[PDB]
Amino acid sequence: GLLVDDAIVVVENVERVMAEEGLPPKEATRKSMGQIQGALVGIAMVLSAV
Amino acid sequence: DKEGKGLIEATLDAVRMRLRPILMASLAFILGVMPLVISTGAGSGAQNAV
Amino acid sequence: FGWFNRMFEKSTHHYTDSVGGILRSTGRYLVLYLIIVVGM
Repeated sequence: GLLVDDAIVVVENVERVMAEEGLPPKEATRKSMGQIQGALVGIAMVLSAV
Repeated sequence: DKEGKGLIEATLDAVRMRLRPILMASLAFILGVMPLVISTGAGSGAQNAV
Repeated sequence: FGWFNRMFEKSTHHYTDSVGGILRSTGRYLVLYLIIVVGM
């Protein structure tokens, strides 16, 4: 599970900025990982931290 | 911090657009573990424990 | 169609404004959480 679920967030966040913001291309993806920057790296450390 | 404020009224807009992930990633996890809980009572009882 | 309609109404009020409801009070969950912590 876990690993799929982290792949889910990045897949969905593009599918959510396409619906909300109204932008269709790579530039729509781009800024998603702007909020999911430490939500990938920092959470990995605490995932490992248990 | 990096966006435009909100003590109570920003927690909402946070919890207003991502319950899709936190439900479907949580739902695919439930069903992905469903073959472990039962479905098999011959292979291993360790699948039940996990 | 509207299969998506079935949880968009659950997102608003039945969730988002319901979330407003619990922190509109807060205090009631100071000991209810402690009932879960000591309960577990």
